[PDB]
Amino acid sequence: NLMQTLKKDYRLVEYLQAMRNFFLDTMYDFYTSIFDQNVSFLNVQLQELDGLTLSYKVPWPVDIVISLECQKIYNQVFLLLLQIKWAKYSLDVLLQIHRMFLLRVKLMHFVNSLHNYIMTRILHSTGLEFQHQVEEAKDLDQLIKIHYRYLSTIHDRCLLREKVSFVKEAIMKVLNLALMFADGWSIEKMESDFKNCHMFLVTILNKAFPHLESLALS
Amino acid sequence: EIITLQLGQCGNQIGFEFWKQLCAEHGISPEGIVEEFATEGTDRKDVFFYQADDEHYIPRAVLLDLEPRVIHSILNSPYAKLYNPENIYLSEHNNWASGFSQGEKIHEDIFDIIDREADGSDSLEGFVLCHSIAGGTGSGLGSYLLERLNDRYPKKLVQTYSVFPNQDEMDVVVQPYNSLLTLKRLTQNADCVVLDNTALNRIATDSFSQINQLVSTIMSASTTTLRYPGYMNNDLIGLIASLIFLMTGYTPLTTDQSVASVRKTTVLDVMRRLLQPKNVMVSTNHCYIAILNIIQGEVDPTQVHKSLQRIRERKLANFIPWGPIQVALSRKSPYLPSAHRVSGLMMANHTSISSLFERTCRQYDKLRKREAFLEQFRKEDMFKDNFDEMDTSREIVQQLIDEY
Amino acid sequence: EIITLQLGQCGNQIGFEFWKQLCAEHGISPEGIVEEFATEGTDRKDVFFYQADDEHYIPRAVLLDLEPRVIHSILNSPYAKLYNPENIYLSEHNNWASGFSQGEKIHEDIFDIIDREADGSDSLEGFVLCHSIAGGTGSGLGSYLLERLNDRYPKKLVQTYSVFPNQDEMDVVVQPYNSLLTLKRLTQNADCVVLDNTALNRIATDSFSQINQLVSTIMSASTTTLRYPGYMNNDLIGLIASLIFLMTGYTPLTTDQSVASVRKTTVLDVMRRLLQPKNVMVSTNHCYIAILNIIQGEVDPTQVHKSLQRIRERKLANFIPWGPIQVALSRKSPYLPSAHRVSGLMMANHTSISSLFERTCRQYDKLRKREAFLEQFRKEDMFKDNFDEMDTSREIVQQLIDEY
Repeated sequence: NLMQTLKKDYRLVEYLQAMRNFFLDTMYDFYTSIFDQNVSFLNVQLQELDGLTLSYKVPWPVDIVISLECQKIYNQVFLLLLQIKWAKYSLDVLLQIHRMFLLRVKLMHFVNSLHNYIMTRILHSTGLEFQHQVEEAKDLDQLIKIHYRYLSTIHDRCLLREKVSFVKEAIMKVLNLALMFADGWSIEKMESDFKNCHMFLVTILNKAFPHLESLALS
Repeated sequence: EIITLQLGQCGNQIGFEFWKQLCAEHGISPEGIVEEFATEGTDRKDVFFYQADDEHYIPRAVLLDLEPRVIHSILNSPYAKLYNPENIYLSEHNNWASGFSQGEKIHEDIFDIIDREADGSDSLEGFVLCHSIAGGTGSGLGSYLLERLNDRYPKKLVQTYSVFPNQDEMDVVVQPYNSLLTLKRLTQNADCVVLDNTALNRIATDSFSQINQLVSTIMSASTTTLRYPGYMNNDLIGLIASLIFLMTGYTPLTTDQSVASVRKTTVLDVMRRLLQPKNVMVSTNHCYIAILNIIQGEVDPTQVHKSLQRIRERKLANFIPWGPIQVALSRKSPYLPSAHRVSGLMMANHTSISSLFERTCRQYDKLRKREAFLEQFRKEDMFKDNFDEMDTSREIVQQLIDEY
Repeated sequence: EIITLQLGQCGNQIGFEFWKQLCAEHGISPEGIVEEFATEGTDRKDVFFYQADDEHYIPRAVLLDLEPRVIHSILNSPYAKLYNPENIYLSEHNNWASGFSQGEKIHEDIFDIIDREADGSDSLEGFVLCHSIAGGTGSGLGSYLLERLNDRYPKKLVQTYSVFPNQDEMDVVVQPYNSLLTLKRLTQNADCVVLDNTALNRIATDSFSQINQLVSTIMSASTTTLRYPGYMNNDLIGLIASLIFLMTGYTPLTTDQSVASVRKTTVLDVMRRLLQPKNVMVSTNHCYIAILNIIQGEVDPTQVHKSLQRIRERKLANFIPWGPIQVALSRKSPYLPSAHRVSGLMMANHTSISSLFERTCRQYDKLRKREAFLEQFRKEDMFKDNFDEMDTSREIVQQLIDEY
C-alpha cells in the first residue's frame, strides 16, 4: 500500500528520475558557459579546479530515501564527470607544423575512449538495470537497499574510492596533459612524457576488478 | 544551431529533399504547422528550425542561384510556403570565373541575409554548404562565399556536402577548372563530405529525386545525434575533433519495395557492412585515417564491444603505422517506421581519396597544355590579365596530394 | 550451424525439396511463419535456419546457377518468399572449363555472400554441397568453390551430395571429363555422399520431383540427430570420425499409397534390410569399411544388441582383415505422422564403390585416345595451352583406386 501511494502523491520515484537526469541536452549549455569565478553568476546560468558543490531540495516523504550523505556521492561523480567533459570539449572546440595534429589524434582519442567507457558502459548499464528494479519496489526498506546498492557500486566501477594514488592518479596526471597542450596553440618533450605515462597507464592497469578490461584495449 | 548555404541547381534540390527528410523526421507539417500527435514532442528543433509567433517553424536555410527556374519550381511544391521568402534570393537576370565575379558583385545582399539569420541564434555552431563543384554556379559562388565567410566569421565551423563530377561518364566540359579551383578554396578555407555521382548512382542501381533522397538521408543520419541529444557526441565540434576529407556509407539503403526481406540485422553485421568499398558511396598500400559509426535503434554495448573485438582480430581494416575507431549510438525519431531493427551510418577519412584529385589534376593537366576553353575565362576580371590563380590552385592541390 | 551450397539445376532443385522437407519437419510455414501448434517447440532450429526480427525463419542457403530459368520458377512457388533474395545469385547472361572460368570471374560476389552468411553463426561446423558432377554448371562451379573454400576456411568441414551420371543409359556427352575433374577436386579438397540416377530410379521403380524427394529424405534423415539433440552423436564431426566415399540406404522408402501394408517393423528387420545391395541407392572379394545405422522411433537397446549379435553370427557382412559398426538412435519430429513404427537409415563406406571410377576412367580413357569434343575446352584459358590438368586428375583417380 505504501509503495502504491508513493508512485504519485508525494511521487518519490518521479523525483528520483529527475535527480540522475539534471546531471550525468540541458547540462551541455551550462558547462560551456563556464569554459570561457562568481558564486551568484552561476545561479542565473543554472536557472537559465575541483569545486562546484551541487545540492538539491527533497520533501520529507522522500527525505528518508535520498539522505544527506547521499547527496555527496551524487556530487562526487558529478565533479569527476565534468573534468572529462572539460578535456573532451577543450580538445574539440578548436580546429613539424602539422606534427601537432598527430599529437591530437594520439590524445583526442584517448580521452574520448575513456569518456565512452564511464558514461555508456557504466553510467548507462547500471542505470538501465536500476530502473527495471525500482519499478518492482515492494517495501519501505528494500527500496533503500536497491538504491544504496546503486551508488556504492557505481562509485566502485568508476574508480574513485580506493587505489587512487595507485591507479586513479595516473588518469589524473595525464589529464593535466589535456590542459597544458590546450593552452599552447617543448613539443618533442611532450611525446616523451605522453608515450611514457600512457605506457605507464597500461603497464599499471595490466594487473586486471575484472570489468577494467573493457577499456584496457586502449 | 546551424545554417545551410545551398547553391546551384544541385544545392537547391539537395536542400529541398534534405528539408523534406527533416520535416518528415520531426513531424513538421508541409505548411510549417505541427501535427497533433507531435505536440508534446521531446525532439530538439532549434538545431535546424526556428519557430514563429504563428507557431510555424522556419528552416535556417538560404536559397542562392544564378537562374530562377529551379527555385520557381520549388515554390510551386506543396512545401513552398514553408521556406522564408525574405531569405530566398534569385538573380534578376556555366563558368567559375563568372560565378566568382557575380559573387563579388552581390556581396551586400547575401551577407545581409546571412547576418540576419545569424543574429537569431544564441549558440550557432557552424555552417553547412551543399553544392556541386563542376557547374558554374555552385563552384564559383561557393568559392566566393567560403572566402568571404572564413574572413567574416573566424570562429564558426564550415561543413560542406560537395558533389563531384562523374568521370566514367565523360557533364561539364570545363569541369576540370571549376573542380580544381573549388578544391583550392576547400583546402584553404573549409573546416570539413565528398560526393560523386558515379559511385552514388552505382549503388543506387545495384531520377535526381532518388539520388538526392539518398544524399539527404546521409546528411540527416549524420546530424541525428546533434538533433537528438544523448550522452556523448552532443555537438558538431565533437564530431569533427574525432576525425580530423571524408567519405560516407549507409547500410539500410533499401527501396520502399525492398522491405520484404526483413533480415535479422545485428549491430555486428551492420558495422561490418559499413567497411566494404562497395558501400562507400564515393568511387601504395592506401589505408584509413579515421572511422566513425553512428548506430540507430536498440543497441547493447556488449554487442558493440564484441563486434569491435572480432573485427580487430579479423584485421579487415588497415591503419596508419604512425598513429593509434569510434562507435556512437543514437535514437531513432519516434515517428518514421522502424522497418530496420538496427541501422548504421559510417563516415571515414581514408588516404585512397587522394586518387580523386590525381584524376582531376590529370584531367586539368590534360587541358592546360593546349589552352582549351580559356576564351570565356579571359572575359572576367579575375582572369583578365593572367591565370596565376590556376597555377597556385594546381600547386596547392599537388601539395595536398603529397601530404596524403 | 551449417551452410548449403547448391549448384546447377540438379543442386537448385535438391535444395528446393530439401528445404521443403525441413520446413515440413520443423513446422515452418511456407512464408517463414511458425504455426500455432509449434509455438512451444523443443526442436533446435539454428542448425539449418536463423530467425528474423519479423519472427520468420530464413534458411542458411545460397542459390547459384549459370541460368535463370530454374530459380525463376522456384521464386514462383509458394515457398518463394521463404528464401533470402540477397543470398540468391543469378548469372546476368555445358562445360567444366567454362564453369571454372566463370568461377574465377565471379569470385568476389559469391564469397561476399558466403562471408555474410558465415558471420551470422557463432558455431558454424561445416559446409554442405549439393550438385551434379556431369553437367557443366555443377561440375566446374563446385570445383572452383571447393578449391577456394578449402583455401579460405581451413577449419570447416565440407560435405557434399554429389549426383553421378547414369551409365546404363548412355545424359552429358562430355560427362567423362567433368566427372573425372570433379572427382579430382573431391579427393583433393572434400572432407566427405555419392549419388547416381541409375540405381536411384531403379529403387524408385521397384519425375525429378519424386527422385529428389527421396534424396532430400536421405539428407534430412542423415542430419536428424544433429537437428534433434540427444545423448550421443551430437555433432557432424562425430558422424565423420565414426566412418572415415560413402553410399546410403533408407528402409521406409514407401509411397504415400503404400501405407496399406502396415508391416510389424522391428528394429532387427530394418537394420537387416539396410544391408542388402538392393537398398544401397547407388549402383576381388570387395568388403566394407564402415557402417552406421540411425534409427528413428521407439527403440529398445536390448533389441539393438540382439539384432547386432544375430547379424554378427549370421556373418551376412564382410569386413577388412586388417582392422577391427555403429547403431545410433534418434527421435522423430513430433509433427509428421509416424506411419512407420520404427525406421532406419544407413550410411556406409564399402570398397566396391571403386568400380564407379573404374567405369568413368574406362569411359575417359575411351575418349582421350581419340581427342573427342576437346574443341570447346581449348577455348577456355585453363585448357588454352595444354591439358596437363586432365592427366594429373586421371593419375590422381588411379592412385585412389589403387589405394582402395
